[PDB]
Amino acid sequence: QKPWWEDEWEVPRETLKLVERLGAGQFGEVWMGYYNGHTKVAVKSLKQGSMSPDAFLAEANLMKQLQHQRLVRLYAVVTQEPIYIITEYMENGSLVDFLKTPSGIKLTINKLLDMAAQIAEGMAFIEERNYIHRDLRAANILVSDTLSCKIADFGLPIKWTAPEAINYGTFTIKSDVWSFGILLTEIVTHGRIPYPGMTNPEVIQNLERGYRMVRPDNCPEELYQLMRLCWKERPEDRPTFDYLRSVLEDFFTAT
Ligand SMILES: Cc1ccc(C(=O)Nc2cccc(C(F)(F)F)c2)cc1C(=O)Nc1cnc(Nc2ccc(N3CCN(C)CC3)cc2)nc1
Repeated sequence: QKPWWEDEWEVPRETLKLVERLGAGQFGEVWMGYYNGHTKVAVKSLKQGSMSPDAFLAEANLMKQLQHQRLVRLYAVVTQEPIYIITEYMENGSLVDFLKTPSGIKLTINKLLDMAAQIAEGMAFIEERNYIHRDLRAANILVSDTLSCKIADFGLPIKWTAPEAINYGTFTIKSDVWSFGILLTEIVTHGRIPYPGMTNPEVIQNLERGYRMVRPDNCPEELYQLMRLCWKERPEDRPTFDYLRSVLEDFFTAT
């Protein structure tokens, strides 16, 4: 029988030690730290007054119903200001930064296809739970020390957003699929920004004409055609993540 002013997932702040700022800003910060000394953790702290504690904590509640090996795992929370949200710590950071390290740069197309499927796997779970990511991109993907991936969302722009979402604010798992198509270009180009040298309005005009992003450099034609499916006009025509994972796995087992 815990006290009413504490969450079921509460832990005393004293069990945590914040060691390194991973990122800061708007509604608070993110720190790499330790739980009870031996366990590495990630900690999101709320900037007092930046937003409502309940609003902040709603994210964790959402993560409580979304536990899976391919998604960042919620560890606990501290519900007395400053409010914290604690999750597992992924050693290699964000996929976008990792792909540019001496290691990442050297990853083969086989390894990249692997990771792509992995992400597709996490999205399939998200899909089965009737959830909607809304911001699926390499910046929201975490890499572990064993080079495995996990979907995340750091609460942070056209280039990844599908037309109906941009134009009607209608986000669904289908718009996530479109965003995945784009994420796929980030993977194969080792982190390069999609639509090289194009502004947002340019991208917008191109998409309206029916043009899609130019084949990224060194991109397997088979991979490009899969991306094409993610970018179909009608949301209902884009594939499911299980299908995507299914194909990627085949490309991966053929390399
Ligand atoms: C505290 C927190 C709290 C929540 C989350 C998170 O997803 N939330 C989420 C919310 C809704 C839905 C979902 C989803 F997508 F799962 F469905 C996720 C993430 C964190 C959260 O922030 N977790 C986190 C941060 N960094 C790392 N590792 C990590 C990250 C970056 C870097 N680097 C490399 C070195 N550079 C010097 C700087 C950055 C090094 C390690 N590992 C884990």
